[PDB]
Amino acid sequence: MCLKLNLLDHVFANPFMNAAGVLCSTEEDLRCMTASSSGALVSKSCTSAPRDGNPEPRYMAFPLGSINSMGLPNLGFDFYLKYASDLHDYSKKPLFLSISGLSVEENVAMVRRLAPVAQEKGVLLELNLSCPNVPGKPQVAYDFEAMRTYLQQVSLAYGLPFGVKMPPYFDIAHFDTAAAVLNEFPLVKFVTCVNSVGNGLVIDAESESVVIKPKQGFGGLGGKYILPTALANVNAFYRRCPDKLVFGCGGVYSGEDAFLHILAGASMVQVGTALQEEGPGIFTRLEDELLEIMARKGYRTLEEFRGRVKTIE
Amino acid sequence: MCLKLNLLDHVFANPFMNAAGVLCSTEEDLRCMTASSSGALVSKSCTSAPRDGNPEPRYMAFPLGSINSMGLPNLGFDFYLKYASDLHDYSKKPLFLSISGLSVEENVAMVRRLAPVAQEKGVLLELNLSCPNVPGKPQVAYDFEAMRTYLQQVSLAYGLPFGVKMPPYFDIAHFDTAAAVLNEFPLVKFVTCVNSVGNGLVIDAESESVVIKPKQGFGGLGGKYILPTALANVNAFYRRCPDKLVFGCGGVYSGEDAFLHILAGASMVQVGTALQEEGPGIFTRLEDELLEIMARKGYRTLEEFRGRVKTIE
Ligand SMILES: Cc1cc2nc3c(=O)[nH]c(=O)nc-3n(C[C@H](O)[C@H](O)[C@H](O)COP(=O)(O)O)c2cc1C
Ligand SMILES: Cc1cc2nc3c(=O)[nH]c(=O)nc-3n(C[C@H](O)[C@H](O)[C@H](O)COP(=O)(O)O)c2cc1C
Ligand SMILES: O=C(O)c1[nH]c(=O)[nH]c(=O)c1CCc1ccc(F)c(F)c1
Ligand SMILES: O=C(O)c1[nH]c(=O)[nH]c(=O)c1CCc1ccc(F)c(F)c1
Repeated sequence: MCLKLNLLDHVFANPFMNAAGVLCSTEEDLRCMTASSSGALVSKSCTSAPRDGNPEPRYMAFPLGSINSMGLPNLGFDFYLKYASDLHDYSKKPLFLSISGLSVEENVAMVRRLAPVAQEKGVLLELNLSCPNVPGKPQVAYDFEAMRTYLQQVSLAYGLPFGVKMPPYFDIAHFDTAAAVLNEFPLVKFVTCVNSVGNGLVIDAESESVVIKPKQGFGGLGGKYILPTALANVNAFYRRCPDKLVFGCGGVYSGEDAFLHILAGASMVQVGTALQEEGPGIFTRLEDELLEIMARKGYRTLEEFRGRVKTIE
Repeated sequence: MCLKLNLLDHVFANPFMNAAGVLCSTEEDLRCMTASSSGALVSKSCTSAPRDGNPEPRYMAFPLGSINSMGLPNLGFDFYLKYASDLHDYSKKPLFLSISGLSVEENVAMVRRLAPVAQEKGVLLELNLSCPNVPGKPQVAYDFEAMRTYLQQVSLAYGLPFGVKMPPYFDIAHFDTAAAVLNEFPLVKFVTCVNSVGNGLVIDAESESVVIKPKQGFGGLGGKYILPTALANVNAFYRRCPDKLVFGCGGVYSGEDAFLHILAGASMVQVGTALQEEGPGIFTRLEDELLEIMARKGYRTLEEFRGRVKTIE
């Protein structure tokens, strides 16, 4: 009947939103997401200062998904904060703001500024743990001590409920260690699984060439390639973090794919590649498709099946 | 025009072989592989003792690839060593023997006994590092200290050229660290990239159930899902290990997929999922298709294009 839900002290029309980085960089983008049928929107991950990002071409898409090395292009934190404090129409849907500083200190400085606006307006923070490569050290969410420092510092500085955008993991021990880090932080109220599958390489057979210019063609994978990885991550953290929400991201092209995310444990479902390729019309199609699968199955609510994926024996 | 290779002091009719675990567990399997048009074969990764593996269903395939948690079912090392010593017809094609002991000591025990057979008959060792060690620790090749220890102990015990089967990596830092570990070992003459993309989760929408029984449905991914990941790892190790060969594995269904692996740096090209699904006739098709692409492009030999992927600007 209707897909409306309540999370994090906000009401949402439906569980769909963009994935950070897609259709969310400019004021134009944000207004378009706000005008869409999505249940929420999230802004492009920002730095304290504006960034141009990497040389083009830096994104390409294919029948099975996408590759990107954007380089964190963004208008800077002051723009996104202004959008949250003065321009967003909260009557339309909730807003999440994604932050991706290049150091702990930069994150801290952004979150301290965000906190009053969060209190006054209700904007929600998604903290992105992924970053450009620094030779000699791993990405922050793949360095569990660094992750723990980031979260300790942001938690102290911010003081309010927030979420974290996670890269995928591929090892059960890693799921156990990551979730145990996150569970140390009561203010981490949602976990978004997943960011792009890192450092894939698409090659064009005719030209014998990589398809993006930065990083010798290496870039993060999204889309169909990554749905089983995304589901695995959603479910692993759903199981491990019973006091948190999990937001699913990765490989959603249809209401059926959303249904699978929700079965695995997702509360919100984010759409990246498929949104980039189809445009914001996609949200009406996803809603219709999800309601049709629910009706066929007899489900009246998302809660009836969230996390209820069945195991064998 | 030809697909011939000469490497590791062996001659190969073409670069294609099975991926370890597919069509290689029983004498019947190995005889089938030998009868096929493949350029080589590898035996099922073995332990000291026979294993039944995990409960079924433990492998499933779909249009975009496969998922498995087999549990290392195998006939034991003594069977594979007998096949290599007594049964295999080396006039037909070269044989690789894959080992996947559950501790460094089990590996050392096997390679000590393999050595004289390697020396006399020419069987080639593939050591599987994308394998469990202590539960609650990451797989061996995700634990760089453990990986170093396995390589030091097996190199001392074996004393002959061998290769290693690697899981995929997703972070530049890990490519750099892993390749640096491998480059400490002069006896590691080939590197096979990649094993399955770990701990994915396939869910069936109609039944609302995972599709394999072990590990609550979590298992390693193969097939179309993983081709960009496999190409990235092939190229990353090809660039970082200039004194070693790289063998490609992951997402090969066509001659074009194989051509992309070879442009990335692959010497041998291994076929898992697609061989599991299509059967050994696949090798004639892959040879025909790769030759057709070479004819269109005017390439007469594999070396004309191996490693020659172009980057932008
Ligand atoms: C062009 C592009 C830019 C992105 N930028 C960001 C970003 O700024 N912050 C972030 O958290 N994830 C970013 N991502 C990752 C996506 O949010 C999402 O995690 C990933 O694309 C997987 O979802 P999908 O399979 O729906 O594409 C970006 C993805 C794309 C394709
Ligand atoms: C049923 C099955 C069993 C496998 N068993 C092994 C194994 O014993 N040893 C190993 O190194 N890799 C094993 N693998 C991984 C494959 O060798 C290969 O690395 C992976 O399937 C990716 O290649 P693909 O995309 O062609 O399937 C197995 C894969 C499958 C599908
Ligand atoms: O802006 C990006 O390149 C980007 N793309 C993603 O798919 N996810 C992200 O989180 C980001 C921003 C952070 C980031 C910036 C540069 C990278 F090389 C990287 F892998 C991640
Ligand atoms: O026999 C297996 O499950 C297997 N499957 C693969 O796709 N690759 C492998 O190397 C193996 C053997 C090692 C292994 C054994 C148990 C696991 F849970 C696991 F992920 C890997």
